[PDB]
Amino acid sequence: NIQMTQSPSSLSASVGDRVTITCQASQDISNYLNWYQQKPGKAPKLLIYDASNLETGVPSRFSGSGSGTHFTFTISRLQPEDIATYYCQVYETFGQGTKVEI
Amino acid sequence: NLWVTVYYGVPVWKDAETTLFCASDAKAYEHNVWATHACVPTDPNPQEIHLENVTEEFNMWKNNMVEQMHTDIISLWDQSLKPCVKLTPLCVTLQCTNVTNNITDDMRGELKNCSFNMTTELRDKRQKVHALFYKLDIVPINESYRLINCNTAAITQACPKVSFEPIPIHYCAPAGFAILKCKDKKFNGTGPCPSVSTVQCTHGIKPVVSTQLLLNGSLAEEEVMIRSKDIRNNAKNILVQFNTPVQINCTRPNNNTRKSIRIGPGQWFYATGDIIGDIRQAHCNVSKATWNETLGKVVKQLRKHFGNNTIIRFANSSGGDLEVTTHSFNCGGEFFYCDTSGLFNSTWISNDSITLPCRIKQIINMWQRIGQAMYAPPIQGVIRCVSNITGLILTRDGGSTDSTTETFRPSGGDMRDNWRSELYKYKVVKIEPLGVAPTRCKRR
Amino acid sequence: DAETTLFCASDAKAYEHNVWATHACVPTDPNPQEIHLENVTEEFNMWK
Amino acid sequence: VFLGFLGAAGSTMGAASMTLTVQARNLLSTVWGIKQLQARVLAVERYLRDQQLLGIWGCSGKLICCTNVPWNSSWSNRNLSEIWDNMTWLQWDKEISNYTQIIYGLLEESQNQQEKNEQDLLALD
Amino acid sequence: VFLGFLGAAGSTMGAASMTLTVQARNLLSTVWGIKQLQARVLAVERYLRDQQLLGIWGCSGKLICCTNVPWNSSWSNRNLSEIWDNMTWLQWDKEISNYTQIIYGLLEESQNQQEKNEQDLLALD
Amino acid sequence: VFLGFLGAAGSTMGAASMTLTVQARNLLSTVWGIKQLQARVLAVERYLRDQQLLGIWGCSGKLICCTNVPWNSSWSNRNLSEIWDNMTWLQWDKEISNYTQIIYGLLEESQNQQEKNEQDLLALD
Amino acid sequence: QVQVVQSGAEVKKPGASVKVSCKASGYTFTDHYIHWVRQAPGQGLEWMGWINPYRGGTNYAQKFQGRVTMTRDTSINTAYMELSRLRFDDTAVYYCARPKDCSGGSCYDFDYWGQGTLVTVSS
Amino acid sequence: EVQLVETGGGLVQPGGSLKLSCRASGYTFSSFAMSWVRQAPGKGLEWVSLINDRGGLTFYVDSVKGRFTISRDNSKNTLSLQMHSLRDGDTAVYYCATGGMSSALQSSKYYFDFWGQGALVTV
Ligand SMILES: *[C@@H]1O[C@H](CO)[C@@H](O[C@@H]2O[C@H](CO)[C@@H](O[C@@H]3O[C@H](CO[C@H]4O[C@H](CO)[C@@H](O)[C@H](O)[C@@H]4O)[C@@H](O)[C@H](O[C@H]4O[C@H](CO)[C@@H](O)[C@H](O[C@H]5O[C@H](CO)[C@@H](O)[C@H](O)[C@@H]5O)[C@@H]4O)[C@@H]3O)[C@H](O)[C@H]2NC(C)=O)[C@H](O)[C@H]1NC(C)=O
Ligand SMILES: *[C@@H]1O[C@H](CO)[C@@H](O[C@@H]2O[C@H](CO)[C@@H](O[C@@H]3O[C@H](CO)[C@@H](O)[C@H](O)[C@@H]3O)[C@H](O)[C@H]2NC(C)=O)[C@H](O)[C@H]1NC(C)=O
Ligand SMILES: *[C@@H]1O[C@H](CO)[C@@H](O[C@@H]2O[C@H](CO)[C@@H](O[C@@H]3O[C@H](CO)[C@@H](O)[C@H](O)[C@@H]3O)[C@H](O)[C@H]2NC(C)=O)[C@H](O)[C@H]1NC(C)=O
Ligand SMILES: *[C@@H]1O[C@H](CO)[C@@H](O[C@@H]2O[C@H](CO)[C@@H](O[C@@H]3O[C@H](CO)[C@@H](O)[C@H](O)[C@@H]3O)[C@H](O)[C@H]2NC(C)=O)[C@H](O)[C@H]1NC(C)=O
Ligand SMILES: *[C@@H]1O[C@H](CO)[C@@H](O[C@@H]2O[C@H](CO)[C@@H](O[C@@H]3O[C@H](CO)[C@@H](O)[C@H](O)[C@@H]3O)[C@H](O)[C@H]2NC(C)=O)[C@H](O)[C@H]1NC(C)=O
Ligand SMILES: *[C@@H]1O[C@H](CO)[C@@H](O[C@@H]2O[C@H](CO)[C@@H](O[C@@H]3O[C@H](CO)[C@@H](O)[C@H](O)[C@@H]3O)[C@H](O)[C@H]2NC(C)=O)[C@H](O)[C@H]1NC(C)=O
Ligand SMILES: *[C@@H]1O[C@H](CO)[C@@H](O[C@@H]2O[C@H](CO)[C@@H](O)[C@H](O)[C@H]2NC(C)=O)[C@H](O)[C@H]1NC(C)=O
Ligand SMILES: *[C@@H]1O[C@H](CO)[C@@H](O[C@@H]2O[C@H](CO)[C@@H](O)[C@H](O)[C@H]2NC(C)=O)[C@H](O)[C@H]1NC(C)=O
Ligand SMILES: *[C@@H]1O[C@H](CO)[C@@H](O[C@@H]2O[C@H](CO)[C@@H](O)[C@H](O)[C@H]2NC(C)=O)[C@H](O)[C@H]1NC(C)=O
Ligand SMILES: *[C@@H]1O[C@H](CO)[C@@H](O[C@@H]2O[C@H](CO)[C@@H](O)[C@H](O)[C@H]2NC(C)=O)[C@H](O)[C@H]1NC(C)=O
Ligand SMILES: *[C@@H]1O[C@H](CO)[C@@H](O[C@@H]2O[C@H](CO)[C@@H](O)[C@H](O)[C@H]2NC(C)=O)[C@H](O)[C@H]1NC(C)=O
Ligand SMILES: *[C@@H]1O[C@H](CO)[C@@H](O[C@@H]2O[C@H](CO)[C@@H](O)[C@H](O)[C@H]2NC(C)=O)[C@H](O)[C@H]1NC(C)=O
Ligand SMILES: *[C@@H]1O[C@H](CO)[C@@H](O)[C@H](O)[C@H]1NC(C)=O
Ligand SMILES: *[C@@H]1O[C@H](CO)[C@@H](O)[C@H](O)[C@H]1NC(C)=O
Ligand SMILES: *[C@@H]1O[C@H](CO)[C@@H](O)[C@H](O)[C@H]1NC(C)=O
Ligand SMILES: *[C@@H]1O[C@H](CO)[C@@H](O)[C@H](O)[C@H]1NC(C)=O
Ligand SMILES: *[C@@H]1O[C@H](CO)[C@@H](O)[C@H](O)[C@H]1NC(C)=O
Ligand SMILES: *[C@@H]1O[C@H](CO)[C@@H](O)[C@H](O)[C@H]1NC(C)=O
Ligand SMILES: *[C@@H]1O[C@H](CO)[C@@H](O)[C@H](O)[C@H]1NC(C)=O
Ligand SMILES: *[C@@H]1O[C@H](CO)[C@@H](O)[C@H](O)[C@H]1NC(C)=O
Ligand SMILES: *[C@@H]1O[C@H](CO)[C@@H](O)[C@H](O)[C@H]1NC(C)=O
Repeated sequence: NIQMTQSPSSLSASVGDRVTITCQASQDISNYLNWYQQKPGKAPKLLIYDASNLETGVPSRFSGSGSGTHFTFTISRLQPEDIATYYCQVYETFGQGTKVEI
Repeated sequence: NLWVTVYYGVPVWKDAETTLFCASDAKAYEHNVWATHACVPTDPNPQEIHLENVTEEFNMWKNNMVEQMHTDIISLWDQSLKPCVKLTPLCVTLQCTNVTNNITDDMRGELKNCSFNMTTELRDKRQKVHALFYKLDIVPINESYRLINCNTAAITQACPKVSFEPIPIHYCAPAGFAILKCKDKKFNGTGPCPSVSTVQCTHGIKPVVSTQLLLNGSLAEEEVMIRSKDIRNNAKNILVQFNTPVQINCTRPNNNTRKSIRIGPGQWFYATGDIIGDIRQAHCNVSKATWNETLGKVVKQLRKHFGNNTIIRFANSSGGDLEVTTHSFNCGGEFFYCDTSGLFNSTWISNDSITLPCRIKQIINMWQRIGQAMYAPPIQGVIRCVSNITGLILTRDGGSTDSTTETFRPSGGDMRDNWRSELYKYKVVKIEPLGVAPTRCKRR
Repeated sequence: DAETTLFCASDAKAYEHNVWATHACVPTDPNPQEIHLENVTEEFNMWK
Repeated sequence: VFLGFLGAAGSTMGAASMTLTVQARNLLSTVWGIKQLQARVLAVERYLRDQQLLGIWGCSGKLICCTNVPWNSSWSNRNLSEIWDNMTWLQWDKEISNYTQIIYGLLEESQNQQEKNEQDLLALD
Repeated sequence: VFLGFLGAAGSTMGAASMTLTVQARNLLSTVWGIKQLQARVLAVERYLRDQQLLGIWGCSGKLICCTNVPWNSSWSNRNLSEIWDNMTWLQWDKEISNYTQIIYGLLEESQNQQEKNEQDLLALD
Repeated sequence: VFLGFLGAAGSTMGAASMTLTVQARNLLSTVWGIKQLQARVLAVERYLRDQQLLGIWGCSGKLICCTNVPWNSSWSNRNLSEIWDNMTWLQWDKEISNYTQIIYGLLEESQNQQEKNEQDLLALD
Repeated sequence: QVQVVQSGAEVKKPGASVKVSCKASGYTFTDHYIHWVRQAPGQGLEWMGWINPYRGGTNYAQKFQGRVTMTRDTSINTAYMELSRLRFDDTAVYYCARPKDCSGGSCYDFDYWGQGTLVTVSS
Repeated sequence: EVQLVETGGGLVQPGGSLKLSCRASGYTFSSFAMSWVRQAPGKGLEWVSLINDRGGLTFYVDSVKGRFTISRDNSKNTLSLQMHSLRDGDTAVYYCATGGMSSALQSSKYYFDFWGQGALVTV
């Protein structure tokens, strides 16, 4: 179906800097890409839906922007509550996932 | 130099939602599930004005006319069922045996001869009656039977005089509103339509309740039309509109009786009772060649979206209720559920008749309401039926491990897509007659 | 002074089952506007 | 009645201004009985709101009404030819909808109100 | 209010034309509640249709309105005395109902529309 | 829309006469559905009754309309300063409500009716 | 306040059959789909299927066709998922995701994922 | 390309009558206001009359107000000037010209853009 490539596969960054994760689809998917956060031992939690809108209750430091084939997830500040694996998703397909690290 | 000038009657509109009244010719009868309490007489002169130099954005997937039709049809079903016999004294133990009459091997176990005690016109007297019930209407009380809805819902007999035959209904806008029709013949129901007209009412739309197949609908003018809210999303149904229809021949061969049982002071229960002659399975025939050329056209149009070299597979429904796992419909007054496993069973590589067995049911929850069911009375005689398959509702299989092949299965259940196939070309707009523009004229 | 039928506005948030705001009343007003009528003395009667 | 309704919707604004009466005549005509009655009542009060707007300006009983509000080039800087011979009313509405309320406010702020008061005073001399 | 309502129905048209306000004031005021509401709404929209017809001509807010449509002797060849001093309005309506739509069409075709456009243009010079 | 509604209710009549449009814009917008519909229909026909009263005088589409009815000192013998600079419209209504019907009758008896007939006749010469 | 409760963790055997469930309260059960996604131990998410709670329409991933069967009960607002012919790789945390309102949006953006259910296949 | 040809100029006795005509080509006749301007032989130009684009509004100089009548036919692309009770002061070459005014939906055209040849009237 629609293949996805999510990069970087593993990222290590110190507090304060920005984290930019990129998902590349296999074709035009309009804006129907979602970004989820999964802490270890917990279910994924949706942060970005439709690639730009922010789920209610999410801090504003999480943001997403993209279209067509290319999408980007931006976390402006790596606050200590945020260490988790981040996944992109189009339809049934889930990204390979990236784990931030301190 | 220039001054504000006010114009009234300006031809400007906006997108809006409103309540649309229904026009209908309503000839005949001297007893219609719809045009008796809600709609009004038709228009002798259906006037359509072509709006030249007008390109208008349409969206069949955010059309409020579809939602209005859904609510209207549900409410009209409820209103038609309100003044009829409540069948609450029929939730009793039923002693059932198999039918001793000559029964074909396919129909063995489908029908049960059930004896039970019933109320009479006098409340202090009881009657021993017997009736024929389909096996799909009858649940064993333990591992003595009972109707299927007795645990969950109360049951109301449908009035036999009221007929379930769809009649066309035209959806008309009130004053200050207009209905824009997209006249483009290649339109997939979303985006700009260059050829637009305005109409007083929609075309005659038969409220046909069916699953997996659009019966007695409109036909595409040029080619088979594939429409989907998101063709890449497998969770979204694919509406297929044919350019040439496929005739479907349905029948229940059983010569059936209608026994009247006086259950109350003026209330009657209409049971099946007996069958004159042999007993055979109800079924629907379609032409094998016609179905073949229609499926070839559907594959040709699906490959536009899913690639030219991909293999298009037609498989039967994955699961669900009997309404969605089968072509469920109603013509002749009885409710058919036909196994379409023979319709959808093919693999199309990029390079006689079919008989569908049908099971009848008398206890129906049409719109899955809570605490409400309907008993469909039996029809006297042999019911036959001829319809035009004019489209399909499909669902693509997700999570495909093989990227070369795509699998499409029948779908349905949500009838908002049944009339999205009819209301795709219409759009309600709201006239803004007041405009302001610069002119050289100045008030004294 | 006159008598009329007054419609009821209500925010009606929550639920996805209210004894009142489900058949009779309607949604609220984002901006509740109150205008003070200066130099106005008006006779009131809560008992009528 | 319905003939020609919105037929000049794609015409130029100058050409569509000669057909205002076809679009002005068409603005005035169980639970479903209540639905139809609600639709009819809504149409009536909408028409009356538009007529009230026309009447609080000097435009009562008129489909074309010249005013004393000057045109501001902050609303549109096109010359009459681009407006009345090259554009349609739908495009003009899309272009001018952001200022429509300012224009309406100016129409009822000073011109009709001060005009009326000045005609009150000119009927004294 | 109701006093004198249709009292001049049998009067001459000339004499009944002095009582137009008694017949103009009288055009504006469970399942049976819906019936009464339907009656009231129908009366309202009928009155508004008549006022719209008056307004698309030059006859807004007027019970007697002179126009620029000439009288055609194909509609009636009687002289003013037979009409306004010998006939009643009911007889006149019976005589002229076959042409009423032609007269209405002429009233809104050219006279008010071309007048309005010409007043649009006379407000330039 | 609702801003300033009745804000000049305690102002002088002269000062409250500059705010007539805020109080004129605010006169036009299951069993409880029938209740709301009855309220809306009543408001509509009331507004239309007031507009009909204005129109059978010469005051159609006007919030201030000068007439040809002389003022009688049997209705009020105050000088303009006491009325338009010392009194409010509520006090004036309380003072003049006993004669209001006489004034309305005079407004539609002779002035608008004889005016209209005289304009019918002046359009002959 | 939407709550998505799920059945407890289970231990099965090769060739057995597991029947997970998913109580979902706080919303109209028949308006939103119910998707089933399994996460293997220390691996990425994998989508099993969805069921439409309205009339029980199901879509399965190709590798699970014949083995998985999604069902529902609308009276108690719970979606079931039965996996038969269990194998060792089927050891995973099975989640029932509830997408947002399916009428006017995609049926794939998941607000409420509910708790997981650890199925362990071992001999 | 614009051409305006006048026909009907000639000799007429005092107190007589005369109909001048002007045929137009090369442009949209119905989109232009027309005018008649006369020049006596030894004297300068004098504006006589004006008619709008639709032919509904007619204006005249006060010297010929009750005597002259300007008209037009847009179907035939003709502009007529009827003259009655001709006096000795009307001896002139009459030019039909395009302009004089414009509609409210057009820029101001208070000028005579395209002139005609001329038609000599002698009383
Ligand atoms: C798609 O669209 C198709 C075309 O519309 C539909 O097919 C149509 O289906 C309807 C409903 O079944 C058919 O209507 C029936 O037709 C018969 C009468 O029509 C003709 O039949 C005879 C020859 O066939 C002819 O001699 C007749 O004179 C007549 O011309 C009947 O089967 C039936 O009539 C019954 O209609 C009443 C309402 O159903 C019923 O009350 C009457 O019987 C009852 O009452 C009488 C009197 O009280 C009693 O004597 C009876 O015992 C009984 O109690 C009456 O008999 C009905 O009209 C229609 O013909 C058919 N059209 C075509 C072209 O095939 C499809 O159904 C649509 N598909 C879907 C899925 O909706
Ligand atoms: C369902 O079972 C009922 C019995 O519960 C069947 O009806 C009954 O059938 C018997 C045997 O045919 C009938 O007896 C016969 O009656 C005729 C006269 O009608 C008589 O001539 C014979 O000698 C014999 O007695 C009986 O009357 C009848 N009814 C009852 C109440 O017992 C019914 O036919 C079964 N239906 C099917 C579809 O199998
Ligand atoms: C749908 O298609 C099937 C299959 O063609 C049709 O069944 C056929 O129906 C005909 C006409 O009734 C049968 O012929 C008759 O059969 C019996 C037994 O011999 C007898 O009454 C007559 O002598 C006559 O031959 C035919 O046997 C039967 N064939 C099969 C295989 O069942 C069916 O009628 C079609 N249904 C429609 C159009 O509704
Ligand atoms: C849709 O838009 C087109 C332009 O894209 C409009 O076409 C124009 O139509 C008018 C009226 O028919 C034409 O005027 C005629 O033209 C010729 C000279 O070209 C002349 O013989 C006639 O006197 C007359 O004026 C005009 O030429 C034409 N213009 C084009 C094609 O550029 C059309 O009217 C629009 N239709 C609608 C809104 O219904
Ligand atoms: C019903 O029709 C009759 C005619 O058939 C109308 O009778 C006319 O009534 C007027 C008004 O009362 C009379 O005018 C008066 O007449 C005399 C001179 O005859 C004079 O003293 C007065 O100055 C006044 O003008 C008129 O004569 C009379 N004409 C007849 C009988 O030929 C009557 O008005 C109609 N009634 C209605 C419509 O209510
Ligand atoms: C309520 O009634 C009081 C009187 O009892 C009104 O007070 C008047 O308000 C006006 C407007 O603010 C004042 O005019 C101003 O006055 C001074 C000169 O005194 C000058 O600086 C300004 O040019 C301006 O005209 C006026 O003096 C004042 N009069 C009094 C207190 O006697 C008040 O407006 C009423 N408020 C309402 C109806 O909202
Ligand atoms: C209908 O009611 C009769 C009684 O009127 C039931 O007959 C009884 O059945 C029970 C249970 O087998 C016996 O213990 C009684 O002796 C029977 N009484 C008589 C008078 O025969 C009969 O079972 C009921 N039939 C149904 C539900 O089909
Ligand atoms: C379905 O029924 C229609 C009629 O409703 C059948 O059409 C007839 O078919 C026969 C046999 O070929 C022809 O002789 C007739 O001329 C056809 N028309 C009519 C009006 O009878 C049709 O054959 C049926 N189709 C099947 C069984 O596939
Ligand atoms: C269905 O069964 C009924 C049972 O009566 C049949 O009706 C009879 O038909 C014959 C002709 O075959 C008539 O002579 C009788 O008068 C009818 N009797 C009735 C109505 O009581 C009916 O024909 C059967 N229909 C089929 C097989 O199509
Ligand atoms: C769809 O078709 C399949 C076969 O391709 C059906 O599955 C068979 O169902 C029958 C009847 O229950 C069983 O005896 C077979 O063992 C099943 N085969 C397989 C391979 O599973 C299935 O029932 C059909 N579905 C519908 C809704 O008609
Ligand atoms: C679905 O398609 C298969 C393959 O075409 C059908 O089964 C074959 O039917 C032929 C007779 O036409 C038999 O001789 C073969 O043995 C069957 N092949 C297989 C693989 O089963 C099957 O019956 C179809 N199912 C339907 C029409 O419901
Ligand atoms: C089945 O489809 C055919 C083909 O569309 C229908 O026949 C057409 O009916 C329309 C009705 O307006 C006519 O204009 C066409 O000329 C007909 N076409 C042909 C080829 O005859 C037929 O009515 C449909 N049958 C049902 C039962 O809906
Ligand atoms: C009655 O039918 C059932 C199936 O419904 C079957 O199991 C049973 O054997 C049948 N009994 C007979 C024919 O005696
Ligand atoms: C429908 O057609 C429009 C153009 O009219 C196109 O942009 C859009 O992608 C089409 N939809 C699909 C599902 O192909
Ligand atoms: C189905 O249609 C295809 C179209 O390519 C054709 O090759 C095939 O033979 C058809 N099958 C039957 C059974 O008619
Ligand atoms: C036009 O609008 C601007 C603001 O956009 C305003 O400042 C200016 O005064 C206006 N001009 C006139 C002449 O009203
Ligand atoms: C009107 O202003 C809004 C402010 O958000 C802006 O989005 C929009 O583009 C503007 N429209 C025009 C036609 O200038
Ligand atoms: C009067 O009517 C006739 C047709 O009855 C029509 O031919 C004629 O032109 C009309 N006269 C005028 C002056 O409009
Ligand atoms: C009006 O015309 C109709 C045409 O049928 C005719 O019957 C009728 O007599 C005419 N009426 C008059 C008053 O001429
Ligand atoms: C004023 O009213 C009195 C009765 O109060 C009346 O007699 C008198 O004629 C009226 N004056 C005028 C000028 O109308
Ligand atoms: C109006 O007349 C009535 C007659 O009963 C009287 O009671 C009332 O005081 C009068 N009001 C005024 C303001 O003169």
